[PDB]
Amino acid sequence: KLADCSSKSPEECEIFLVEGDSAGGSTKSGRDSRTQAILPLRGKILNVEKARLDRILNNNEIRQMITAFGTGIGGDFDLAKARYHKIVIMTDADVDGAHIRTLLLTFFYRFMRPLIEAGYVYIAQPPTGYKGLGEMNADQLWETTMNPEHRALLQVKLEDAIEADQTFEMLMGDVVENRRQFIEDNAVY
Amino acid sequence: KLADCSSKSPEECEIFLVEGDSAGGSTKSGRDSRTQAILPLRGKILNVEKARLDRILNNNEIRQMITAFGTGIGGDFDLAKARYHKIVIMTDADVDGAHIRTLLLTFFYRFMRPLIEAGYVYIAQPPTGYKGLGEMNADQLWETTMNPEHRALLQVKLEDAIEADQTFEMLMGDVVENRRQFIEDNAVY
Amino acid sequence: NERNITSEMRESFLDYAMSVIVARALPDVRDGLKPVHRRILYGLNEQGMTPDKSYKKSARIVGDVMGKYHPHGDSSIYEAMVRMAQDFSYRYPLVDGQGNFGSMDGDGAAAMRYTEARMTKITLELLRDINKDTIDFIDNYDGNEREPSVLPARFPNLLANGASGIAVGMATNIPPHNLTELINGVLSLSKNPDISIAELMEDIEGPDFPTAGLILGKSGIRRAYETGRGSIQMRSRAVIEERGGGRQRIVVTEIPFQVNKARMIEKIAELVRDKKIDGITDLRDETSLRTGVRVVIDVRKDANASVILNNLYKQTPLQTSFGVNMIALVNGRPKLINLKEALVHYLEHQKTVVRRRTQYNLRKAKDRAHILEGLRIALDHIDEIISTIRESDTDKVAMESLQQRFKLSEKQAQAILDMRLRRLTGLERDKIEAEYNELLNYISELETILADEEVLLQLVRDELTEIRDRFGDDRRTEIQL
Amino acid sequence: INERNITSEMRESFLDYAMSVIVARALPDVRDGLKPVHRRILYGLNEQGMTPDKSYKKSARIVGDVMGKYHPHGDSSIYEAMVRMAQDFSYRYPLVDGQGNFGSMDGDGAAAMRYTEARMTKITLELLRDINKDTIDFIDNYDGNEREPSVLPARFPNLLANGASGIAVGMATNIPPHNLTELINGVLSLSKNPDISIAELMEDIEGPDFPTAGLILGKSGIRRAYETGRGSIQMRSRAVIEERGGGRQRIVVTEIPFQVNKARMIEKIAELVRDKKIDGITDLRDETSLRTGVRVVIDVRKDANASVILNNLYKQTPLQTSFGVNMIALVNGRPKLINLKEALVHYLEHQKTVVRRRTQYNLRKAKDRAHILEGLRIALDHIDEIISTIRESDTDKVAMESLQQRFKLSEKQAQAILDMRLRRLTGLERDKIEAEYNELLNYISELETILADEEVLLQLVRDELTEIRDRFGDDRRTEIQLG
DNA sequence: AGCCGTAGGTACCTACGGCT
DNA sequence: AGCCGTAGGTACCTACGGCT
Ligand SMILES: NC[C@H](Oc1noc2ccc(-c3ccccc3Cl)cc12)c1ccccc1
Ligand SMILES: [Cl-]
Ligand SMILES: [Mn+2]
Ligand SMILES: [Mn+2]
Repeated sequence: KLADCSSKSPEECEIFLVEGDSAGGSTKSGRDSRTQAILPLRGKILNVEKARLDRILNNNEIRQMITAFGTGIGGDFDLAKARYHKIVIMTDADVDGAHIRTLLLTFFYRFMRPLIEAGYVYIAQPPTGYKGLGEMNADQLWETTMNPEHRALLQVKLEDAIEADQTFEMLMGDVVENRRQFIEDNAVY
Repeated sequence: KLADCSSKSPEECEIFLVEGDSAGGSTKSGRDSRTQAILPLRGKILNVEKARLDRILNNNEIRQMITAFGTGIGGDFDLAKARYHKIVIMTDADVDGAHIRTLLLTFFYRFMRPLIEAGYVYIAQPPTGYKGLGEMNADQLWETTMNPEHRALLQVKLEDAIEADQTFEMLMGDVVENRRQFIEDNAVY
Repeated sequence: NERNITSEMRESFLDYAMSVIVARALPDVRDGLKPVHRRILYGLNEQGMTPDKSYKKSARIVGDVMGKYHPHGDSSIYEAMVRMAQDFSYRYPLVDGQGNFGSMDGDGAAAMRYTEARMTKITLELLRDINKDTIDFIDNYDGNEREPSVLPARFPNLLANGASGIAVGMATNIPPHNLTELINGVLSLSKNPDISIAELMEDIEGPDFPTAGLILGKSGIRRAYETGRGSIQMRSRAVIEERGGGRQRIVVTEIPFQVNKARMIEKIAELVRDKKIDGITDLRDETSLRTGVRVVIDVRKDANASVILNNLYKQTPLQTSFGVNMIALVNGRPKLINLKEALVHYLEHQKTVVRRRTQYNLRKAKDRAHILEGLRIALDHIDEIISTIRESDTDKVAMESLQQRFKLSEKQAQAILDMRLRRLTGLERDKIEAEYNELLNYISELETILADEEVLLQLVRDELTEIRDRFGDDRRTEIQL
Repeated sequence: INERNITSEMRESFLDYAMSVIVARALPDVRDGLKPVHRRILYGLNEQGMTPDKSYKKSARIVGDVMGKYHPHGDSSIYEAMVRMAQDFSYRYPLVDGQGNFGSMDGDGAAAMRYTEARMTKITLELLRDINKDTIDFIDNYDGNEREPSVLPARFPNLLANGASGIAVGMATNIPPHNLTELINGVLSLSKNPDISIAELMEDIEGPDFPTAGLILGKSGIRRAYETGRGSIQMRSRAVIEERGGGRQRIVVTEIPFQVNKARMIEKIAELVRDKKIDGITDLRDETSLRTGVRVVIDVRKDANASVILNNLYKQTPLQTSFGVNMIALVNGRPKLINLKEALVHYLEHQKTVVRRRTQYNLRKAKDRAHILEGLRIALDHIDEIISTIRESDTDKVAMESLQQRFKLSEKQAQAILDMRLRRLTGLERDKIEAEYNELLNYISELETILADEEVLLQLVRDELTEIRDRFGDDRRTEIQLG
């Protein structure tokens, strides 16, 4: 359920992970099919900080990303096998798109950390407001979010890796109390 | 998908084939679960007058009815193994419910003819004012259609079997021209 | 640009978590509702889907809600609406359904295309006076509509229907209660701000499940009402009875709240099959619309049926606990609240609602009196009025002349210019005068209410008592000592 | 009465279903080109004021409204029908204006109905124009709670313009779309000559005009279909052969046949290559983009003959495909194979009826209004006496009677006077009444001229059609090659 | 063949917390 | 374990006729 690009040159290729089958369709029309691949996700994906390894590797969503990236995972990870030099996370600009984005970053961080370190991981920036990806036209998704000439990407930088581990464990881990304390402290209701 | 009854006495047991998953749920609440079994059908079912035996026997709906009836099919039919002595056809009172009813009777005629001859096959009569089965209350379905005290079932009688063959072949068979000629002739009606 | 991964995780997670807490999973202490429920009922109101009017197609109701107020999947909306129609889920059902709305067997509802819905009578009480400036409106998600921030909630719906919601970093689990008991509790609190939990429990004995059953003991109830947390032991109503030939059976006629009946039977069947329970010869669901819930367990002759039953309580949902965790939005912030807190916030809400209703009614009456004083002037001097209008070339000139010549306001002048000729008949003249006279008395009554805090509070009591008398019913769950 | 003969049941049940699918599901009406579901969608958009000037509405609201008031079938039936009306590769003249992913040529579906938004296109206003002036007969909806149009006014020939396809029971329909300028020219020609032949009409209407452009091979299939209503028409992709350097070549396809799924056509070529059933292809790429349009590239092996490869592709792949014309539509509440001239004749008959009824309604409405103004003028001329009569009366009923006896007013005139607001007594209003009355008498006469002369009415139809042609008619896209 | 287009369709992924 | 209730969800049987 990947729509791959024409070029075989990982250096100029980008893969967009788009929330929702509906936004998926739009992004395939809009894209440059030469250099831009599309991988749509149903919705919420596995939280790997909370699942067992057996379950992680059996998960359809996860398997599809691993295959698409082509780098392998964990020990067997090889940066030089990467099929795209840009992995772009593209979610709705809303609170659920936010969540999906944390789920995805958790996955990259715990299973493909070097991809972040290498600067291959990006976040797209669709127009902000009430409208999600599924409601946008193909040409407008291109103009605002996918076109190299006008789009604004954020590159995902890893800085302090001790700080990142503690952060991933606090927000996504199984200890509810540390999560609840973070929310209360930073809440701005 | 079968919701069977309690009694194992096929002589006092009835199975209702109900159009639609939605109507199916309703009839399970409403029924008498001692003597009344319910088997829901998704929608339009296979036209066996047009399909070959491989496809017929691979069809989930058909398999479920065959298993439920317990009589086996065609040559191997045994009336004595009937699990219900009333098979009741229960569709919406609309043109699609009509069609489903024709599809069902075609199936019984071609594969379970003796079940008709034995007078086990009936047609329920839900309230004819524009509403489908999916919009009725459970008590309503009970009162009008399933309760032996008030319900009017029609027993389906086979009379002239030559005339029945020609009818099944003309309306449900592969030759369109004979079907079209029937519609033209009777359209005034 | 560049984004630090710690910062993004922190910001993105907190965006999500905050949203789920204040705008998805937790009910508001004032009306007992989560966003989705509020939007459904408001929608039913805005479509005039009242009990007197006939039902509307669910898909219309849901499509309307999703478009105007709730930008989420329609299954979210439809399923929430379904639960509000089920008398085994809602102690006081908020939606009146037409069609298969599901059963205790966990049969889903019929598809949205088939089903129809309106308000129940009690739901009118949640909505009553929503259009008299009782509650604050806010902008919808897209800026194209207005939606209520809270409902007037003329009965205590949080505790009456209860709530359950999984959020982030917290969940909520509030059992339903009996409405007569609740309203007596609110009345007692209104007469005594310093009432204790123990005193309140003279009115409110404990939860009252839609599905009846038994609660064992007062001590989990006590802890939950005092602290907002507590475990409550629920049992089915079961009896042992003879079936003749000297054999016995257990008959269950009530099962614990939120237990799937079909599933509980399968669990029993599996215990029997896997030989983990001794003495059962037969298991049948004889439940019907006509006779109600009836599950029969035949016991082997000479086996001790009481021992079998005690086993079933140990090994099956036939006995089940309800873990109380009363977390609601208070002021937009999440909070673990005890019983007295829940009731205090509800009574505060009622005072605010009734006060604002009284003030709105007062302003609206005075505006209307002011218009009628102009019509009366016009009728008293009708010839002059007509002369002034005929002498004027334009509406603007007529307006100005009516204002200068009869000392009328702009609003009064407009109203006179708007009056139709048929208003000059005798019966119409008398109507204007009679409406004015009634309105002056009405205004006076309203002013009395806003002048005395005690009178206003009494008005709240009186209205609650009216609701208690119309909608209050018998306890169903038995609390055994 | 509790026994049913199986033959009778089958015959009755089947014929109920068959007749319903023919008249009430699968076949378009020859008058407006629509099937029940499409008619309900458009009428719904009208009845919800979802016009082009107004902003888009959520699809789910549009669909829920339709399924509830007019169309008692699943929502997916409704939404899918509405989606196709918005797609410029399905509709030669799109009826719906979509906001969101409304699908592609690859058979990518639309976004779910919760994601999408819709209103009328401008041309759709032409289908609905005059619906509220007693032009068409209304009927009871399915449940008796509503009224729905039995046919739309259809101020342009929408059956032939957007075409139709339907599988019914006992037959099907397959009508290709056409160019609007051509159609209207043909209706004009027919209106001037009832005895025009198919050959002459084809001087205007050269052949189908697909939204997706492409080529049609030869006039012979077209001719047979327009003469008899049945015919096979060979549609071919627009392909060229071009150099790609190092003296190698490629085939470039930029237009494909109507209703061919692009993605699936590519798959078929890929399969032919893989299974070695075609010689000389080295590469196959879809270079289609929103920027450059459809572009499929087929690389040819050096020194292979590219024209031979292309001829093979037309023979062995949907790159060439036929459209089997079978023009069955609605003629008086029945499915009827019709030729080109018949389709146009029923359309022009509908237009004449629409414009006649519109003129008659306007005339009734003008006379009723004149009648009210005649009373208002009387009232203003005697205003003191009018007011005094009203003041002396106890009740509405009494006032009505007094006004009617004293000033020779009708019931309606008296009502109108009692309804008059005081601001209508200012000084310019007497003259306003007189202004409106004078134009209305003039208007009445113009309308009566139209109802008096078949020829004047018919010219009015021509004039309106020509205006539509000038506003909406566009260039031919499909090239008919004399091949 | 299998696809065209309106009809009678439907299963089952995940997050989240607290109970068993 | 796996349920509970709001969220981001999903893929696919059937009739019907024509292709010639
Ligand atoms: N025109 C000749 C013939 O007409 C019919 N064929 O099948 C039909 C089925 C029904 C009716 C009808 C009659 C009365 C009321 C409602 C109905 Cl729908 C007419 C015809 C035909 C041949 C070929 C193609 C199309 C049509
Ligand atoms: Cl005992
Ligand atoms: Mn979203
Ligand atoms: Mn139906």
